[PDB]
Amino acid sequence: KIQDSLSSTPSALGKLQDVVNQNAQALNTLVKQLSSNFGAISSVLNDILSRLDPPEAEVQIDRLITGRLQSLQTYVTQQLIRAAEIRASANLAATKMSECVLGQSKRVDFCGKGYHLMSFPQSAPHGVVFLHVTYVPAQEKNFTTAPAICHDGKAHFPREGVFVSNGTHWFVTQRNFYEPQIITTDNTFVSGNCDVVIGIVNNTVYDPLQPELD
Amino acid sequence: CTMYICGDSTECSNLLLQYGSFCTQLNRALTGIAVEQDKNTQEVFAQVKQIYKTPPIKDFGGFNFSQILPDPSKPSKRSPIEDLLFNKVTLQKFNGLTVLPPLLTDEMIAQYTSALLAGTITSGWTFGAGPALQIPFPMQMAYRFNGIGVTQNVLYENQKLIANQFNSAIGKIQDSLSSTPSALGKLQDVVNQNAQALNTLVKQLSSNFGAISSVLNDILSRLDPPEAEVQIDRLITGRLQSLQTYVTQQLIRAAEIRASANLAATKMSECVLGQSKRVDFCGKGYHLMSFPQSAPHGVVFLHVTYVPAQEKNFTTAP
Amino acid sequence: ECVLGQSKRVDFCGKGYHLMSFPQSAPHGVVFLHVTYVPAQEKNFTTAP
Amino acid sequence: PLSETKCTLKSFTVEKGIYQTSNFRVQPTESIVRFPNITNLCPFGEVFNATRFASVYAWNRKRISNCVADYSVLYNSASFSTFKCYGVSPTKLNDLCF
Amino acid sequence: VNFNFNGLTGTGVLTESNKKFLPFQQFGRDIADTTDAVRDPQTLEILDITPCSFGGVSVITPGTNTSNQVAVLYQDVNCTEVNVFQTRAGCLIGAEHVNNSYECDIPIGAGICAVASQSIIAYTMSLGAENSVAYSNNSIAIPTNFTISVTTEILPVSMTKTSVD
Repeated sequence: KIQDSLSSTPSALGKLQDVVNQNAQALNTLVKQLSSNFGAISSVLNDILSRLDPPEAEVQIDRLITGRLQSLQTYVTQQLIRAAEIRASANLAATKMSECVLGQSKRVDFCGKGYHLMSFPQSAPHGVVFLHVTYVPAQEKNFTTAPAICHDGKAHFPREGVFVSNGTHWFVTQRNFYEPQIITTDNTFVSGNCDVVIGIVNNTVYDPLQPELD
Repeated sequence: CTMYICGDSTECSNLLLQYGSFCTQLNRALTGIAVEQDKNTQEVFAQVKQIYKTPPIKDFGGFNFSQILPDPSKPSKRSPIEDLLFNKVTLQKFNGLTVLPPLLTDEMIAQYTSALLAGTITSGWTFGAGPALQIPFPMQMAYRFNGIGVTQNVLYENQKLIANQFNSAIGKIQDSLSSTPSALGKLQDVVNQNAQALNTLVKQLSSNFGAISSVLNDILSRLDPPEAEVQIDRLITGRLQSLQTYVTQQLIRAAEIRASANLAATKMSECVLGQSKRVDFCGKGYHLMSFPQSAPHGVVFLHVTYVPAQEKNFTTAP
Repeated sequence: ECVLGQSKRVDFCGKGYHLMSFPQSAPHGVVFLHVTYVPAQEKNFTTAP
Repeated sequence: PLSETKCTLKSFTVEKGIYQTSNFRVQPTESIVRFPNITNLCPFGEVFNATRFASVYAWNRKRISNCVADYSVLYNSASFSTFKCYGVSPTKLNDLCF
Repeated sequence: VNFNFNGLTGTGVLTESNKKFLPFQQFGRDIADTTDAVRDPQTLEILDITPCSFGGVSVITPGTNTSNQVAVLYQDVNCTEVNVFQTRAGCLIGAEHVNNSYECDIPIGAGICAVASQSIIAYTMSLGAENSVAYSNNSIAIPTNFTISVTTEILPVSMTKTSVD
């Protein structure tokens, strides 16, 4: 689908075409400034040197030199600002490479939308294109849940995951993929008694030792 | 250009055409930073496509969120804190120097903020990753403790206390903002310096730049062209130089604003849309979560940070 | 992210797995000493899912 | 407006978007000039045709105010060999008020 | 009108103003030394000079490669100074304001965006598909299946190494 979208959708590489176009168009405007006479009798130096002796051609060539110098100053300033912007973007790209390609980053939506798995770089003309292989849940189911399980007075909390029920039986499951498991003492831990924590349910928590005991 | 340098006068407009593409250059740069403003706002706020809506009943296990959710009784559908922020920030238009309105109006910006608050409250962080997955707030905040090495039991056995502390802190936010002047100092500084730059740019028209008068109308009325050219050329040169200086400084200030907006977007993405581990990036102390709040030409976060309290010494062995 | 606490974003507090860091004042600057954990002396093994 | 956009963008293919082109300024429909009821003529004849001119040591100065002055006659009169004006153009010197 | 007030040339509109001049001064000035009020001869009334109501002109165009239909936006001007739709930014003519909401195509100003069905439409932006979430104090949503998506993120690193002597 990546190759299909890249081949079919135009302006997919707009983030690069814009900077290329800006550079080329700035250069074009810089060239076009030569055509403007900046208030003097001609915009070409050879004419004013050819048909004006130096003592009064000084003023004309001075007008041209100062105007064109100011235009070059403006062009260089624009290039410097754009180079600073590209420098910031390049530092961002380097950070993204070192945090998404060279390793896995837990920073949400810094290596693509959704939970991030890995990334693949691809060289682009004056740029880099990232392929952020990310993990996204699709289909979700509702369940009745409870922050705790009270067993023989002791509370029980999930060591990792949450408590969920399909309406009739309870289960422990991880928080990003429904994978119910019967509640045993291995994936839950006890903390105090079950009269201080609100909104909890009475239930039983299995003990794996007992089935082999008996 | 035409209005700024010359206003209603073809006489100097003709001479201004002699300076080439300066005008299209400046107008293009200003349009670029203008559209970059809208890009910043959209990139920093529109992080979720689907607008979420808070549940009709505020049964969040004791956390009094009424201070940050939009208030229907308010005519502008803004929460009390955002209304206080708007009331705390206080905000040239005659010589062609106009101001275009922002693309995202304050109402829809507040709508994004309310959607983000509802998403965080109802689904924790999953709504920033994929589909929204509703989570009751005690469990969501128990997980957010679980992300900074504090097991769930601390929260569950201290639920009433933590809820009361959070409510009290939210209230103190209003008290701090209302009683402390310049609490919005950054936004006030940026708005004030932008308006001051505009005022200086306008004031530049009160300068002769070598000409015999600072208003081109009277020199046009009292000077024969074939010698008025030099005077009006000095005036145009100076005024255009001032415009270039203004545009350049605006470009640099807009680059700074771009950096700040990218930082703001990253902060919202990492602290709002999820819990961020990088210390001292989502507020002093261990971080839990945060709330965006729309502010005039800015954004205000409420970093909810867990901070240890009175400590006991112990004799320990590795 | 490096001095006041330990970071996990790779290649932000020095090459390799990051342990901690020390700031040092420098004329118109700062010099960090990122102390990082870098493995070595590897051995091949047969492994299974 | 489409042709004006083509003109400003210096191209034919215009990208899909919004483009600012110029400023809408309704032109003036007629021209009006307002000047006071003054009708007296200041003695320009008595100054340019004084009986005796004072020497530069005691150059004579004559105030002129509260009248209407016709620089047209003196400008057209070629009796003045040199007529050099700085800061104001002699052609429309009759236009302004002082 | 193009007016000439005692040599004080200018262009604009003369209106009535509550600016009560003291009996000595003639004409008032705004910042940047421009004439804003004046008392004229033969009536001495305090006329207020205001430049004829200006306004920028913008063009929404969907692209000449697709159509020649053009929408004209006269920003910050009420529709009493020449379909026609008023906006918070100005009045945009040449488009039909609709009630349905779509994603933005061409920005216009103040939450308004614009060819569709042989005509140019101007509409309030669709901020996104509204989606409430069935919250409660004991309801959990847990996915049963996932999907892996790859997104292309594009960042410039370098520009053309230009040089000028």
